Amino acid sequence: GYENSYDANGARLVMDGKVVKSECQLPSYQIRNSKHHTQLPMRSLNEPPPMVEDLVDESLFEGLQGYPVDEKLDLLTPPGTATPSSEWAAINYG
Amino acid sequence: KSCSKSSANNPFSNATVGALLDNEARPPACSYDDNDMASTMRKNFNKGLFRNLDDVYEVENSQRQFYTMPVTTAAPDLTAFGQFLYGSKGKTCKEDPSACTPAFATR
Amino acid sequence: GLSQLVAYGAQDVYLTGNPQITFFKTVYRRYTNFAIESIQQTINGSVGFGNKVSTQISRNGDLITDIVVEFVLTKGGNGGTTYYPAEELLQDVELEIGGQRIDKHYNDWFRTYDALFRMNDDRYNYRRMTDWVNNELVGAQKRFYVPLIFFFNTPGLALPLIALQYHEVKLYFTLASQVQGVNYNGSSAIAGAAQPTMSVWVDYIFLDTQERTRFAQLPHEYLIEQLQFTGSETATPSATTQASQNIRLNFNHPTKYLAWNFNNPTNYGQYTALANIPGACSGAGTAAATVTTPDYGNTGTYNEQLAVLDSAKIQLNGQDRFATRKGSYFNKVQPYQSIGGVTPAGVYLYSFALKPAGRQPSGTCNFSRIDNATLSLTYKTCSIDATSPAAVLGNTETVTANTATLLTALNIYAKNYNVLRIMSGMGGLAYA
Amino acid sequence: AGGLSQLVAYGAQDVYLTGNPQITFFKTVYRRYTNFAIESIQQTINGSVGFGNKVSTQISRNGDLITDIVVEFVLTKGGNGGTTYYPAEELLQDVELEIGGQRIDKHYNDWFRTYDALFRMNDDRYNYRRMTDWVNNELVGAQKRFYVPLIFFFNQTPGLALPLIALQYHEVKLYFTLASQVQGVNYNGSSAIAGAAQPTMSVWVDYIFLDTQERTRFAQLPHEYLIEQLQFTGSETATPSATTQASQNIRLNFNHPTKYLAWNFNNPTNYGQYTALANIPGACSGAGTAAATVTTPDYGNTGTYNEQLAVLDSAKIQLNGQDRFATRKGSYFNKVQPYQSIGGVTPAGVYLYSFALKPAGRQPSGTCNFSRIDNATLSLTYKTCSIDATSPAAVLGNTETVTANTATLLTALNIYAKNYNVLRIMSGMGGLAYAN
Amino acid sequence: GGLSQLVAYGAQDVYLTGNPQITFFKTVYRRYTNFAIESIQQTINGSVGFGNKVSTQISRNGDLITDIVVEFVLTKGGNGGTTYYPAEELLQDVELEIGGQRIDKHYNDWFRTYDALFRMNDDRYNYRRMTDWVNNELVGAQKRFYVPLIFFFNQTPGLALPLIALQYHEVKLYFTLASQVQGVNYNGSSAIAGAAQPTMSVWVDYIFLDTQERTRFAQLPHEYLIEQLQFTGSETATPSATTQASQNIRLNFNHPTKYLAWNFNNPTNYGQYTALANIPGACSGAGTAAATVTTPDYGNTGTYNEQLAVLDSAKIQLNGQDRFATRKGSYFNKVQPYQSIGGVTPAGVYLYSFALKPAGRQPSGTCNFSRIDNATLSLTYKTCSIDATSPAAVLGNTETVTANTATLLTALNIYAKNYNVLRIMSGMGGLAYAN
Repeated sequence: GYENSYDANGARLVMDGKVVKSECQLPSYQIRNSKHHTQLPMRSLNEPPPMVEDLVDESLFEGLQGYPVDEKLDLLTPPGTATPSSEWAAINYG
Repeated sequence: KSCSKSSANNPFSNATVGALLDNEARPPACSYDDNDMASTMRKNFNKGLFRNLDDVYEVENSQRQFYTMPVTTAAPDLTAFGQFLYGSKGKTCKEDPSACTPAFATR
Repeated sequence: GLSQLVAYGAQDVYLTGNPQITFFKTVYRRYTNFAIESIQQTINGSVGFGNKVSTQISRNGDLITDIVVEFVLTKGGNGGTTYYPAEELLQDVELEIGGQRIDKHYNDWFRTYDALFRMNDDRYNYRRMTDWVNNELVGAQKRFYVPLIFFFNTPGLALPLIALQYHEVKLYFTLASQVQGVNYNGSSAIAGAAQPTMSVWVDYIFLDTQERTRFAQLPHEYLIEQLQFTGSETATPSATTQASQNIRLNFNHPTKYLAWNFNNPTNYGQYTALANIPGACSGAGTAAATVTTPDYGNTGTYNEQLAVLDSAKIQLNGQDRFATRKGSYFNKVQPYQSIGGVTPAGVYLYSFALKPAGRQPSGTCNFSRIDNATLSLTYKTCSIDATSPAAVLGNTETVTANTATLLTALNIYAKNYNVLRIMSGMGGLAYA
Repeated sequence: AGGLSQLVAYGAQDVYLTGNPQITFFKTVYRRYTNFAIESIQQTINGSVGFGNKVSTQISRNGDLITDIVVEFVLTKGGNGGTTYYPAEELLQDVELEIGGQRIDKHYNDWFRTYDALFRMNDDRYNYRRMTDWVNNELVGAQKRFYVPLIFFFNQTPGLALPLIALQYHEVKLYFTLASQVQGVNYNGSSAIAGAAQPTMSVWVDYIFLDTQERTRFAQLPHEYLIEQLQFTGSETATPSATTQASQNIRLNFNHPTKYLAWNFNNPTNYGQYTALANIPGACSGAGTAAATVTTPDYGNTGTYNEQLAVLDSAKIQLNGQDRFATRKGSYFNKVQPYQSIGGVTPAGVYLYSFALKPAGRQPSGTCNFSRIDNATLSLTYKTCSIDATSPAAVLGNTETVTANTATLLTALNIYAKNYNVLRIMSGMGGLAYAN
Repeated sequence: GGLSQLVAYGAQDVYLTGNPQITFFKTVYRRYTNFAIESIQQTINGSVGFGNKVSTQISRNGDLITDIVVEFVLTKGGNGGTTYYPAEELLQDVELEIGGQRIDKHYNDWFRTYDALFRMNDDRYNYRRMTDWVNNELVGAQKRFYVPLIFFFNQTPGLALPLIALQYHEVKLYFTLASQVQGVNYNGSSAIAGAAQPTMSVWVDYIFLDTQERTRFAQLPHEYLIEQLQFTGSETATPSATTQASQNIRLNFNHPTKYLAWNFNNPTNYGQYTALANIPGACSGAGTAAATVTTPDYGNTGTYNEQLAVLDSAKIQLNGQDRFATRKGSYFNKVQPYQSIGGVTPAGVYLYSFALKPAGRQPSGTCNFSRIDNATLSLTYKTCSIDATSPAAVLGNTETVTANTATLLTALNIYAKNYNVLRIMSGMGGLAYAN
């Protein structure tokens, strides 16, 4: 009967044997003010796109996995500038 | 349109026996993409479920074994399935003489 | 499989977070509304041994792909006396558009090409269409099918006859004066041998209205392949030394690869020395063995001991383009890396391309910017007595058979790119 | 380290067991209870005690409430060990409970045997046997006092103690019938045993003495006691036959919410014989040897668990002509039903079908109300009696659907039903609320 | 089907299911205070051996304690049939003291009486497996035996002793090992040369509570009803072969008593509550030429054969008036256990309960002997005229007689199990009522 605890969404969390009373006990609270890079649950939005197939490009390439080089290629954290607090993945349970 | 609302007693709007004495001719659940009922579906899904703060991806609580069946209404909705398989391209070559093209019928 | 789905961690985010594809649901990109028809072409000129004939490809369809030349040959001797005789028969084929030569294949090229690029069952089936492979006997008659290997012969490519309203596309085929096991046996003619029957078939593509109109009216630039070929004298190998040679290569254009072989002009497909070991000569392995004549049905072999190249390097504009490597590098490793098939002894490949077996360019050497391209060869010492299997099989890396000195012809090929420009019903190559 | 290292390992899966922990196991609070005392007092038996006689007793109001009642009998063996089978159980042919002239219940010797077969177990069953039979190989002439407990609702739990205190104007009487014959005591099969002694009988009632406040409330308040009753219908069994599978449809003239049905097939000649006789150890007098007779039981070993000697192939119960449950084999009723619902072991030839989750207890847990079932029927199929009882190879190596040729002797069927009624007590009088 | 029963609904169903209050198909389990249990060896002081007294203090390792198991290693000094619950015999007595205050004290005979009366079925068998050799073992066999203690805190978690609340009072168990154990170091009166001394170990099962409970138990006062065993040993009027001996035994008992229990025995032979006889199992070599009715078949010492029991009849009288009508010894042996326990009691062991359910922890009626100036147990013995060596006489006799060998059962042990109050507070504790 824990009607006064941290509801994640619909679930009450448990971290060190006891039910999470408030958000101040969670680890995410230490980085709750930084715009995080990725949020660990990763809910996909609207279905993923299908796998387009063709018999022209696969037959012409004869394998050779021609990879496109004009992509975005999301960079990493430069070794000199520490690791930005944003790089810590938020594990927003609720 | 008339998107059903997953409630606390029927968190997935699956309409098992949940249509008794309340919306017997129940409308469809929700498309799960349009009208974002996914967050409220997961919020209804817990209602007193205790996660261990180690399962950060929300998968150890057997959420893969919970979903919405393709039919959430009282009928199997054979008219949509029938209009999905056939019925399209109205006015055939046999009836009105303008839709025929020198070849045979469609297949 | 639920127990695997739960095993999800940070390491998986790179593979499945914010997924881009799904393996469980596919869509197709390409559609047709196209038809394929096999149509016989008319052959001009007389068909026979040593004759030259030609055909104009009829404008029956809009695009063309495969071309298969059918030949009826008969056996002038027993099983084992022929070696790819339909391949040998078709001495060469020229491809001409608007009167411009586009390309040319040679019987030896078909053999070299096959040696490097066909494989497994594909290769066996090819052999089935060009030779007798079920121990057929003298007098047997067979219809052979020789597919051509021009730039338009993968399903995704075709030659736009429809876009060439004012230019004809022709094939000129030379038939060999002699074919082993059909009308000749070594140097001897076979009395009563039949003349061949020939038929040329072209597979045509019939396009829908929109696709057809575009080909017929729009300008095009088709990336095509061509074969360059230079024949030369081989520095003759000797029991007394390691022959060496520098062959100047008069090649041009972005080249996918270079290939070559050494051979005995007398015996089609003989790229190796003859020996008294099973399959390496007529009657090999027994008392009747002769190391002056091949077991024709087993002319090709993978036993590098009978090959003559010790090592080679290719020099470009006076620079060494790679470190000198052994003949076995070119024979086994190069095709391992670049093709994935198995190349017979005596045939060598050096690729400039990641995957020369495709159509899509994947690295080329542009010889139109090379003033001095030279192939530098080192031959094996011809000191092994071919009639003594122990000598043949128990020897070293730098030596070969005394009979290896018979492989006096050198064939160097280069496969390159060019551009076939087609517009306003006419076309031709941008570079020559 | 140690036990504390287990306590360390606490997570989400523990919340369901120990979060907001409710109760403990290490602090028992005993409840304060009303003060009382229990006394065993002998009642006067009217009528002559003897074999075949009927006697009765009125329970005097010595205490306030009553529970346990034990009837003592003193018998002497009419033969050696192996000749008797629960003889004090056989002797108490029946007992009838009447309050203010209204019959409340009635038990029969066979019922006591059936009840025991289904509901007593382990050492309880053994101790019971010790109180009703001779179980230490006693010899002819041996004298023993037997104690036969009664099993009326108030004789099983304090919770249903009969409020004699609130029955100031209604007498409570027990009528007893003593068997005309008891095997191995005054008769050996049909043969009388010369010199057999007549029984000595005594009825003991255990009385509860209440303190002042509890006593006063009982005397003045109305009471509603949920009680048990035993219904019983005796009938002929479609006689089993060597030639076929006999079948029978028995209308069950039962009423009230029934906890369970129970039944057995028997040979009335020999008390407690629910199975066929055979020349296998314990299955007949002298079984296993040349002198064996498959016409007489080894009385001391009358009961058995060998279903091969039972006669029920299968059975079902219908309500108003409709199947209640799918037809099941006799072994289902004999072994599974009591496994599931009681937890003991039932002897072959005795069958149980419960309508209740826990038929062995007091709290109702599902009942079949036959007062609202116009026509209930018990449908039975018997095994074919083709097995030569004198030949162990045939007796022991046979099939599911057959039994002993001696199984045709099991011609009597006893069907019992135990139901729940309401005993109402007020202003010194009382009785049962539902007559039908 | 089942539906046909549901529809058979009428007036008689209202008193069972109308306006229903409960179900059976939705069990919600009670949540409970989290805990863990560890069996921890105590250090036992004093040389371990036959006839020696040893003891141990229970450390305050966990918060609460319950079960205590005394391990012993004994060896067989003879073949199968020579021992009878020897680990039980070995533990002659056990005394429970808290803070120097005796709480209780049990005797080997009590363990035997208790078992004989209150354990049953497979529990009793499994118990025997932990205290004796039951698989026809031979001389030289060695086994570890486990003798559970039966003090009130050793029977239920509910009475676990809150050692955490006893900072200034130690809890000690004193154990006396018998000078002789049958079939181990002695055979009847004869010592067994070369017999080994026992190995002993005492294990206490500790309960480790979670944080909130440890705190409450440590700081709050506690009160428990506890059980105690009162015991008075005495001579049995010697049973006689010529008459029916009788005896009035003043019972020096106190406190609200749950029940009385007693037995008669031959003090020479542990667990012998019945007479010896030449019938199978009733004596050494019984049933054959070599049989003797001077020595028991030790492995089969106990029996359910009433003919070998000595007591004819008994009653309890309080302050001069009978408490209940005189009943036969067989009533106290078979019926009381039927009514109050549900097990089977061996011949020679008797019970009279004052409680509805004496086998349980919850008081259910008691006899307060602290308010009965003079309670007396009145016993009448059978005539011991039966020739024990002749089965015809042993087995074919009457209710009022027994074996001539029943006169050997001269020791009488009368027990009373009662309720007292244990109070623990501020690190100390003891009982409300002294003895």
